Amino acid sequence: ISVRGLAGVENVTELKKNFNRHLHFTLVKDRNVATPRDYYFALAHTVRDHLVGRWIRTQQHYYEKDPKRIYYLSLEFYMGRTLQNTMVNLALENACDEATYQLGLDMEELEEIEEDAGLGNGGLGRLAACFLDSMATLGLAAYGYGIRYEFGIFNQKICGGWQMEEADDWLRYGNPWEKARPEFTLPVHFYGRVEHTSQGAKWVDTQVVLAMPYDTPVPGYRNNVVNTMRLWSAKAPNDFNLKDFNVGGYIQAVLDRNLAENISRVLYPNDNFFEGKELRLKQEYFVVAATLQDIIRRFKSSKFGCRDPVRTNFDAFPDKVAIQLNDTHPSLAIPELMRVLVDLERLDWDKAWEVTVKTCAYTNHTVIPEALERWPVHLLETLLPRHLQIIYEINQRFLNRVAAAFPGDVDRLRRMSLVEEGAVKRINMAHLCIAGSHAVNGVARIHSEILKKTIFKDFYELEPHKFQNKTNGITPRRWLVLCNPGLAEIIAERIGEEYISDLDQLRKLLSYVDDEAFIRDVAKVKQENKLKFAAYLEREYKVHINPNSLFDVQVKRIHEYKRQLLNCLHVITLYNRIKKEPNKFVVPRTVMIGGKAAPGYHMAKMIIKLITAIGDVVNHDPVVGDRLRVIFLENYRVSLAEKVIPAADLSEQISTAGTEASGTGNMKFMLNGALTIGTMDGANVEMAEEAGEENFFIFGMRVEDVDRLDQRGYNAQEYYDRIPELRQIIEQLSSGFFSPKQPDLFKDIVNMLMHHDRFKVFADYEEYVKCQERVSALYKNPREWTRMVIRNIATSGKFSSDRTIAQYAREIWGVEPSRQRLPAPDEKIP
Amino acid sequence: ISVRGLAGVENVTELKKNFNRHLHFTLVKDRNVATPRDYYFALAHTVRDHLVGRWIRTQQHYYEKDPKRIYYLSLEFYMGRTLQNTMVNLALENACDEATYQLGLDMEELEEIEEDAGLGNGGLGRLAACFLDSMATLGLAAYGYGIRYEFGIFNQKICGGWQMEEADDWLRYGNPWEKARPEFTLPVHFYGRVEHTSQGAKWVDTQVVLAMPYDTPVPGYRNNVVNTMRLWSAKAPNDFNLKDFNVGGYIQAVLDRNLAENISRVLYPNDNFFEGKELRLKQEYFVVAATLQDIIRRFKSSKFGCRDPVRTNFDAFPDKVAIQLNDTHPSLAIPELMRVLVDLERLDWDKAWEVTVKTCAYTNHTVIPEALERWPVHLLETLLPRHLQIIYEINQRFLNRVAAAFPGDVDRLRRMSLVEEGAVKRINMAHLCIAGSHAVNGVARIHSEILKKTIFKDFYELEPHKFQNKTNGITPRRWLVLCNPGLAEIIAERIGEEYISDLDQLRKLLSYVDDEAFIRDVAKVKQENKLKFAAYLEREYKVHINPNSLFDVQVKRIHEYKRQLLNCLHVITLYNRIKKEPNKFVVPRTVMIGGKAAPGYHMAKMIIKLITAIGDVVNHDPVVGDRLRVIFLENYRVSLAEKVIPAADLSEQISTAGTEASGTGNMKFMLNGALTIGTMDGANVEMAEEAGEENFFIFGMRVEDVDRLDQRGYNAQEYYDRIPELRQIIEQLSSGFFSPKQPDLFKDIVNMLMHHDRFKVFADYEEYVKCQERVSALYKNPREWTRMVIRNIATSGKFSSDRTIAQYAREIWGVEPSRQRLPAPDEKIP
Ligand SMILES: O=C1NC(=S)N[C@@]12O[C@H](CO)[C@@H](O)[C@H](O)[C@H]2O
Ligand SMILES: O=C1NC(=S)N[C@@]12O[C@H](CO)[C@@H](O)[C@H](O)[C@H]2O
Ligand SMILES: *Cc1c(COP(=O)(O)O)cnc(C)c1O
Ligand SMILES: *Cc1c(COP(=O)(O)O)cnc(C)c1O
Repeated sequence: ISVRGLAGVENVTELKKNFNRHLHFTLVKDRNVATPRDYYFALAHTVRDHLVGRWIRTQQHYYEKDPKRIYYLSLEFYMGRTLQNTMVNLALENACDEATYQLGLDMEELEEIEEDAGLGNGGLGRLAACFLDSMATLGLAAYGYGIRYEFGIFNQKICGGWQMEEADDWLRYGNPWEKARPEFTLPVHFYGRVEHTSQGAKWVDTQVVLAMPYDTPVPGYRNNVVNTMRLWSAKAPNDFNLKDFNVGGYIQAVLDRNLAENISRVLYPNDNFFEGKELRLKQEYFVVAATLQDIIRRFKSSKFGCRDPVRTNFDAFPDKVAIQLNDTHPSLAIPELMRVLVDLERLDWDKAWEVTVKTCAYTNHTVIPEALERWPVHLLETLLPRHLQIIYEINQRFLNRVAAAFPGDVDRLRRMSLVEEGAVKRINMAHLCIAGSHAVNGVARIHSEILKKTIFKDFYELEPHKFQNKTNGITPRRWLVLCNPGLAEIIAERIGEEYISDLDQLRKLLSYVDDEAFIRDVAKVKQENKLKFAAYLEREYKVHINPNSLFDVQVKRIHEYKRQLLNCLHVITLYNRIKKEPNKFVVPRTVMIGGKAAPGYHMAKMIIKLITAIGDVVNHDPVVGDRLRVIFLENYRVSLAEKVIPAADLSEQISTAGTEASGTGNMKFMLNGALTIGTMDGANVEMAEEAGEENFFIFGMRVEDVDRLDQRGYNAQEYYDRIPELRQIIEQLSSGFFSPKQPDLFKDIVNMLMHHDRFKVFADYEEYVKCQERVSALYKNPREWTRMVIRNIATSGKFSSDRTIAQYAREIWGVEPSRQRLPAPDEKIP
Repeated sequence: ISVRGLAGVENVTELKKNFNRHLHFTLVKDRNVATPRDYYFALAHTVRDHLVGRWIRTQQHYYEKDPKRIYYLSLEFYMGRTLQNTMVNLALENACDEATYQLGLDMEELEEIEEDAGLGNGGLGRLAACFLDSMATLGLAAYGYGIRYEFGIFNQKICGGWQMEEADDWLRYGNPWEKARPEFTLPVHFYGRVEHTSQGAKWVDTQVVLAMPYDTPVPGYRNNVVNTMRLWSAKAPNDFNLKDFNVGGYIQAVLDRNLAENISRVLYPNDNFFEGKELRLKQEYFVVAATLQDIIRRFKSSKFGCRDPVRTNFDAFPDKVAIQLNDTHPSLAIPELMRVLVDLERLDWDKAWEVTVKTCAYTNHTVIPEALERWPVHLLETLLPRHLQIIYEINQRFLNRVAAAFPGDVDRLRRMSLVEEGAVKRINMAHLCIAGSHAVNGVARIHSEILKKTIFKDFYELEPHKFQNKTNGITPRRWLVLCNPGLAEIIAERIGEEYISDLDQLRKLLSYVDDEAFIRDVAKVKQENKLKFAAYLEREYKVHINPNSLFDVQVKRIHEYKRQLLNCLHVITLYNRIKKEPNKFVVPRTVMIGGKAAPGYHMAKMIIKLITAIGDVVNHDPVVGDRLRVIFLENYRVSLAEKVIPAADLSEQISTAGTEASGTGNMKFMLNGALTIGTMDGANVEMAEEAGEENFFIFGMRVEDVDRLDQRGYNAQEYYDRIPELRQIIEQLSSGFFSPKQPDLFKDIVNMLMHHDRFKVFADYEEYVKCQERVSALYKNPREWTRMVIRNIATSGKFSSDRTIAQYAREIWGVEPSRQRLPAPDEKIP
């Protein structure tokens, strides 16, 4: 059937009875009233059973051996569905397929019932998810720590061409994967005030919110390692949230508990954008405060909570603990670690600071200013008074270091300060992270260089040793084997299966680049993938597409910097050229654009409307026929990504040079047989460098060009004046060609494009359509297109998150990855 | 070990492995980190397993045979713990005891970990719970329908002698007994307006709240019948509760979902008191609206949703459905049934009315005016506009009936109206229930007569056939076998086990009233019970009591009508007599008073403080010694009741004649070997009539006396003037004898007692202490005390809820109870 494992005789039988056990005893249903949803659950529980044994021994294992622990703190974990991934990592896929088949059910139909765990916004959240999979696969004692939002990223609905947001109640039917651990609930404090008494400061009169943990298993790939992802949920204490007496109402006091519990209610739907709301800051401290107590408790046990030097010496803390900050969201971990160490454990400042810097490491994910976290001082002052005091003290000592290093450089002092003066004082969380971490890294080579050369230049000059790079990656398990079994199979037929956990081995595919059979196969799976997607489209969304055309897709969050608008200009151009010469042949294309716009992002929502507006005209023009279709992919998410990416021919990574930190969707397309048209931005540079620029469709300005243009001054009118095709498009938008009933509907887009385009869309227009012509030319030559595809796939190995993780482990955490199978799952009950 | 069933070889082995299965796979724990709470859960899941098989076949059974269904609607179900009760009804108690013993665990210690399901206030809620147990034991196709509050009756804490309330988060660690059924979610409407168009009225522009059901199994006693209790939970829709667009905030819209979900958040803690809050009315309509759609859906299937006459003829509705209204809380079921039948199904009014009256039956639980539900018209008008219109129409036609029957009687017309004029117009829900039900019943003989003679006199004259009586009862399973196995054993040694489901057989115990062995045994178990309770007291609450003294206990909600104050007067009297003649012998007593006060009930909270105030003085007076102890039993609830009742010697049922509808605690004490000192009120009359007045300690005014006194006019001063002992007590309270630091602390109590005592405490004082002297005299004669006890126990059979239910079944619902074992639980998987 494929190498989804063995369909053993004993195990298919065992699976079936356990499926029936759960359908009866767990779901309390009988075959005569069971619905597909019940069947999905019976299966999920049956599969979950297989990893609890391993989960228990893995955790027990870490307790006995006591290795250095890695704590990955993030406010986002974009997991997606977990049934198939678990089967894949446990080699249960074929057995389960066989078993459900014999039970007369279609496993694929049941897999579609699982809701996505959309606890993330996009790239930052999905990276964390890929990282977790890689850390388990590499046998690291790693824990993912975050917030269990009851409402994840909103479900997107397109009404009248407009995006409609609706709550993502992913827990509505329950989550069979998580395990509530009420017994490990911890208290978190807010507000209060600081008392300075005799031997130390005291954080007093605080409001308490409880943090209840929920653990989700994270299985490594076929190594019997099952790590843990711990998500915190907010709960109101039953005392003060009722006991602070003297009138108000008993009923009201109980109803008001949903005020402390609102902290973990919903994920902020912002991508690459900072919103300074109090609820956000509470979420940030909540995850940090709870996570740190858990980390220290585990440390106090270790082998110190037995003997060792005997005396809670936190000198060994950094030798046993490593905490990675996924962006600045969990940045309060630095002043919170100091608070505990200094205020509670009573360590002297300097010893505490040495420990803190040695265990903390910070990763930066963006350079756009509006994405930078700068919290107003009055907020921190009210919500976290002691922390503000600690931050000021950290700043005081840091600036003293600067002054000593750069005597007289008074401007450098204000530039490097963690405290920004002006309208309202703010705290620059990024500066905080750099100061309190022993390592700072970018997520792609060019992005990391940009941090050193621009944004954190002064910091780099002070401590050059801190700055590093760790190019992002993606897990080959979910992003190949899971979503593209057909491609994984033909690759395995030639080079084996060892590449799933050693992607570098894909290079061996280079020697089949002239193989006639392979070329035919690679081309066949892509065709099968496009037919399946073309079907799914009419199935769930309804209104036909042509599977023979070129599948041109750009899927990612909607942003001005991602330039979906530039893609739009090209689409309208294609349309205008066809209308000019109807009977001329052009390569048919189906351009698919999908992505969510943050609810408050007006321009991004305007762009979604433009896209659907273009589709309304283009898709109903009889002269165009099936040569050009414009489709907006609704509710783009992880599960949807697993469907489109394997079916794409052309991957659009067209951000303005210097704005996309790395990108990861680009890597997903490369591994799945799509060719890339893009700018020299983020990881695109390393991808073209790995495949060879001849096998990549690069165009537009490089970072240097963008700067040259900024010195000069960007004037969009120039481009409008010298390019008739561009002018024609702008006048079409301006006059209502795409919005008849509302002729001025797109005035904001045109106005912006002509007067305030921060991402110089027009500057890359000419080179973009010229480059698009080259891809069309190559598509007309199936054999050569596929051969270039093989060059990309065979050369994507470097982009596996196993490589990224191995580098974090060795260069930042100080731990050695291992591909050693943990001693089977075998029963055991001590 | 006792007759808690057989400890079979095969089953103890089977139990142990399943216990281990759950500890591992369900709790994901290993013996080395499992805590007593984990063990309790492993056991609960193992026990729960045994009844899912029976649950499925019982429900399937009702589907095939299609009998008339009984729907018990109540806003309260006071269930308590469910582990032991389930073991008892499944004959699993000894096997489980043995198995956990071999696993090295103490089953009793684990049972204490289970949280009480306190979804009720007291008697009304516990009756529903007893009823459910009896309906299953009698093989009736009955369903309990209510609300799944996430916070039940508050946990009571005594601080400085004052009651402190704290949220009852009973779901904090999860509920292993319930089964969420998200697939059966239903929509409920609120607000909106009424449109009158061509062919009928339309309820329009309503706000929708979803009702999600949770099913809890209700096992019958050893008959393999497992009925269902369906509790509704409020959920916000994900559309409009986000989709009603045009600014407000996406985050805020999501956070505001906890506004529609607040409907099922907390139980109103009022006992015998009406609070007209909008949240309460929403709860009432919520349970009714959801329950009715479920009932009709089930009906539409039956054997009509196949063939029969073919044409949804609701003429057979009352032949297949019976809905019992537990008080007026679910009274909107009447106008809601009409709404659906008339507005949706399009039945003519009269056919709809005939159907409604024939399926609805109403039970009244109180006669005090402040407990009567009278909803302001402006509330119904805003929240349920169509229902108000239906109520007015029902009223119009009803009053026409009255006028025709009593021509010219204009005052009778306004007295009987469902609409009360005055300050604000209100709707008298009780009048509504009587008009739309084919049966109205009281809960004890005297209470039922009072309804006919007083409160509903006019209604009784109009339709005498509607009024009936159904004296309350208690389940012998939980209230004997479960809480008092020792007594159940010795009874079974002589007369067998058939009495557990046929309590009348207890009469056979009369012939052992002179048996020397039995007298010694009955006295021995009571002594063992008192020693266990005396221990529990120091264990969990700490500060010693004497197990040789007479256990004088009054446990029930705190109310002026229950007269805990009268009990207090007696206690202070005993104390004053001892201080007068220290060296005189008196029978030692431990008087225990426990009960919760509604949070807003100031006087009731003042009484709790008085009780603890008396204990402060009495318990620390060296002259008193161990002859008198005053103890306030904290957080009185079902699980606590199961501990005190079996250990009591004297049961206090001293309400003012005519105020306690029935009472059920009185019945619990009688069955467990306590003697009763009380008034001729509620079921006390039938109890003394069953045991013989010679074996009962009756005192005080009868109903007639109370009325005579009211004609005359009640003047407390008279009693104060003629009784020195009473005067002395009042002057002790007034002067601060019981409240040194705050001498005027009890001015409200004294003021009330002297000028506004609605329950004439002083009028029964003399006869009360005189009667108390008689019980003390009899206690001095162990042999005769125990013989009188045997007379009570042997004669309590009539008070089993199996008797009550059998009467409701035959005289109201029209169904025949059956003690036929359902065809085993045996596997089966069709
Ligand atoms: O997706 C992202 N959202 C933010 S904010 N930063 C992001 O992080 C990802 C993971 O490092 C990068 O791949 C994206 O380029 C970057 O925009
Ligand atoms: O306990 C009760 N609370 C209210 S209100 N009415 C009650 O109902 C019980 C069940 O019928 C009766 O036993 C009580 O006498 C009555 O007060
Ligand atoms: C991989 C992924 C992303 C990141 O895509 P980019 O193109 O780097 O912005 C966002 N959303 C989902 C659903 C993804 O799978
Ligand atoms: C039986 C019971 C009641 C009712 O007691 P009465 O004395 O009739 O008021 C109230 N609360 C609990 C906990 C009960 O078990």
